[PDB]
Amino acid sequence: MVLESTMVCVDNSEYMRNGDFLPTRLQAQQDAVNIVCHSKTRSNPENNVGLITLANDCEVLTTLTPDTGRILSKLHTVQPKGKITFCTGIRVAHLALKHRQGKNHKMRIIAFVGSPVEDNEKDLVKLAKRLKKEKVNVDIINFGEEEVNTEKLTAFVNTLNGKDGTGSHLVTVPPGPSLADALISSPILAG
Amino acid sequence: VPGFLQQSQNSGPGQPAVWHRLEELYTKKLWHQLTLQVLDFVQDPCFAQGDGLIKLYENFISEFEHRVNPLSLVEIILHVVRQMTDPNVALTFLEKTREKVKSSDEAVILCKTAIGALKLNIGDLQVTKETIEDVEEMLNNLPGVTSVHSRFYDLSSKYYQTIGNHASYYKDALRFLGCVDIKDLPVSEQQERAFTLGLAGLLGEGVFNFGELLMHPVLESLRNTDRQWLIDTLYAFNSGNVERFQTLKTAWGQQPDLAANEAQLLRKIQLLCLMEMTF
Amino acid sequence: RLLDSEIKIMKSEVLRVTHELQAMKDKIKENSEKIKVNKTLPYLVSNVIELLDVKCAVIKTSTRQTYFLPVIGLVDAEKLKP
Amino acid sequence: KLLEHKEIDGRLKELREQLKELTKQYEKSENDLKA
Amino acid sequence: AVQKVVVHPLVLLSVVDHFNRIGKVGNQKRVVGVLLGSWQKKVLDVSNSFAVPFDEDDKDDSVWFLDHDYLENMYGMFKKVNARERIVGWYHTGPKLHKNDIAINELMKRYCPNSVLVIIDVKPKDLGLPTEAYISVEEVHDDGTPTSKTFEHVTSEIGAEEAEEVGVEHLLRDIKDTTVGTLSQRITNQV
Amino acid sequence: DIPKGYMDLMPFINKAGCECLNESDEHGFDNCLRKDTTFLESDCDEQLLITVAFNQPVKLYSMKFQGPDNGQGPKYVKIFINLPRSMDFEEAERSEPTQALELTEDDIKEDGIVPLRYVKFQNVNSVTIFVQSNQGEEETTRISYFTFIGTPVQATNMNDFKRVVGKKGESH
Repeated sequence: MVLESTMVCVDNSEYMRNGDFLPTRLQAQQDAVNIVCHSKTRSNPENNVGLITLANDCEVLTTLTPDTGRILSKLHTVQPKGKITFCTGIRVAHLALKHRQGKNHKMRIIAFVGSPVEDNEKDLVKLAKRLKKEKVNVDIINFGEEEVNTEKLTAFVNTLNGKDGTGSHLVTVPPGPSLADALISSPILAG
Repeated sequence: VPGFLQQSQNSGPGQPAVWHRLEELYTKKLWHQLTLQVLDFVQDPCFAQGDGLIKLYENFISEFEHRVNPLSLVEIILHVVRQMTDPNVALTFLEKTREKVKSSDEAVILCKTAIGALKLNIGDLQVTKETIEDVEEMLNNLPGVTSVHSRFYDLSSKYYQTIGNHASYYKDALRFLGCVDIKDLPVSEQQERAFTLGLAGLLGEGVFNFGELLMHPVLESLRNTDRQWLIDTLYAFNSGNVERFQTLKTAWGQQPDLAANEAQLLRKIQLLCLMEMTF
Repeated sequence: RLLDSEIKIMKSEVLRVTHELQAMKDKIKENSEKIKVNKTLPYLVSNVIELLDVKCAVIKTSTRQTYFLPVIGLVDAEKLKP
Repeated sequence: KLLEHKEIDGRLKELREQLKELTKQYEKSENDLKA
Repeated sequence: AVQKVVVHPLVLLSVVDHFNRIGKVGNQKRVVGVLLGSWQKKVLDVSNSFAVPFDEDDKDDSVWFLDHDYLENMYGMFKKVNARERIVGWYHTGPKLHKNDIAINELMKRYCPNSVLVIIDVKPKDLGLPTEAYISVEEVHDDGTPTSKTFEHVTSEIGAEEAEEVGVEHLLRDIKDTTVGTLSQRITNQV
Repeated sequence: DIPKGYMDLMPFINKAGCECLNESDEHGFDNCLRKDTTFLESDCDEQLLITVAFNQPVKLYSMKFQGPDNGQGPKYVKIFINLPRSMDFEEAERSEPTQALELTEDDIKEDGIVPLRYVKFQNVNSVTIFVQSNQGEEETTRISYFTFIGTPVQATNMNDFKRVVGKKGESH
């Protein structure tokens, strides 16, 4: 509904060769990207989207664009290779989305955590403060190999949306054969 | 098919930690966690007897595997091929993987290096050029991972078993040592590599001693305790002092392949003396 | 069991290839129109001379001057002749 | 079930062949525009 | 490999203009742009360059924007005006390399198999050769040293096409010293 | 009020331009843009970075950073112009402003107009204000009202163009 630019951040770690979701996690995250980006597209054609990989070299596959076809096309040969480097991935996401043409568009980060993530406890909590001062709304989805919202990630997201902000969600997927339906139940349309 | 994770529950130290560990990963379809541990156990100090189960397990895992990393098969198959020890069935053992391993991951090179090693065992020269020259050109494209290069250069260093490979053996052994240098295996193997590299340098027709390996940590920190004569004559070469007594010392230290080549060795030392003396 | 292992694969890649084909067609059309705006008369009729490789043509103008072309142009080398 | 799979797979193969042809005329257009 | 790269006045003036443009408002240790050139034998001739939206983190040395789509469509339009010039190499003004730069070169390798990087230290106005050129190398080093993704120096020099030559000479005319300079210039050249 | 020969630069701002940072969700940029008691207050801390773009390039002559007398009014502001990209708080702390200004209590009142180095603002398209401190050192800074005074620079519509007279359609 809101006028926004969204950076989807899909995992391409070797851990993506897990298989808890429907037949292949590798294919499954593509349908997840499809359903999340379609929501941002149908809300308003001016709302725009880019994409990023968080694992290995955090390369910007797509710059912010209203052409969703570029995002769905670039999801090919995403080639799960490395491991989630979230520490730099989340910040490069915002650094990339802030180069947006239409500055009135809202901040929005959606990222796929499909691998175990290691980070400094003392600082990950204040990266939330960083993105707060940068006014960035961040929704993070966690996968089965994440042991259901590690305390660090829960604290980080809670302080990022603390004091009853937008309530940007940290959605853990129900482990096993389940898609990103937990987002489209309500959080993607409310939060 | 699912009954195999219980039939295989025996034949391992600590049945839970070795079979139920991967059973929990297999049951709830979480795949990459399984692939982590399947490779983990093949290095166990046992006779890798679980491979006997793997003879059927490969069928039960790969009917609808749909996730498996190609490295996370070839790395275990190159150990099962060593464990089985039958050169005839090794060729068909590698093939049923190599036929399906053609993905974007460059893993068929591991299979090629493995069959090269097996063929070098059974006939060091017959067609062993082909089983290495089919990798040399494809060693290009993606030279960044360098573990494939480690395996290939180890194989082509074992190619020193071919009679004439001495100087090229020195070059390729140095290249392999540059592929990986941290310990990763007993100091006995490292000192053996250093010793053979020293003989290769002292024996190669076009290589004499060369430097910066005398300062390479992988040999100097290892032979100050034993077999010092090799480093002593290497220092003599890198100093040019044409010397008899320590040359005889390294001669009795390793008689064949070093002592019967005195005429060659002398030609090196004197040559090097000129190099040192105009230096 | 059957027909379930390819529902997602068959239903998506064709759409992506079709979209790429459509955009590729539009870019072809744009290139063709850019060529079309650049083939306007006059054409200064002239005679052809022998071709060279380093495929490339030589022209004798009706104005009686010789030019060499690094590339022959919009026509193909096989059709033309001295 | 194999009939629908063959239909979609043959359509994909024909579409990719037509796409190679279309990329060929695209390359021809770029080559003659560069010319 | 590549034995030589020759650099024309236009690219160095363009990067000087880019540096003044960015440092005017957004003073930063470097600016990053893309060169255009052609290949003769195994020598490279570079005469065109455009600024691309770029950003580097101060110390994380892994976080960086280089705009994919901007680079692509800017190259397309520069090809529209002049189709001979294809993407070879990328330039930056920082007098020093960074641990972050090899990632920039790897991205540029997507657009050119042997992309070459050029450091143009605009601030220095000193002894000589304000351009440094570097290629990417990955080899076993043949001496037992560990291999690494490395930058390798390739010799560079300044050469001008005739139009750029008259253009540069006309501006240099007032401060221009004579080419012959019978005794004074020769003795000063020896000193 | 206003100076002689100048008019408010508000009609020339762009809604897409506004990207004030660190603002409280309850009290936003539109509030300090209004001549009302509605104000902007910062959200995380006293630091507040507010950027504004213009439809056409404009010469800035003076600025009115009016704020409440509760000690939350802006005290030290860095002024940057024509930013290429979005601007980071760390950069604002480290970058040299087009003009570093220290507001006094008289400047922040409703009649307080702050002069600017008009020589430096002649082709301004996007301004950035980096409110670094407040008088009372309060946790959050409040901007009662703020606009820019100056004059348009007489730009043109690039893509307008159009043929006016001549051969109508084709020529050399």
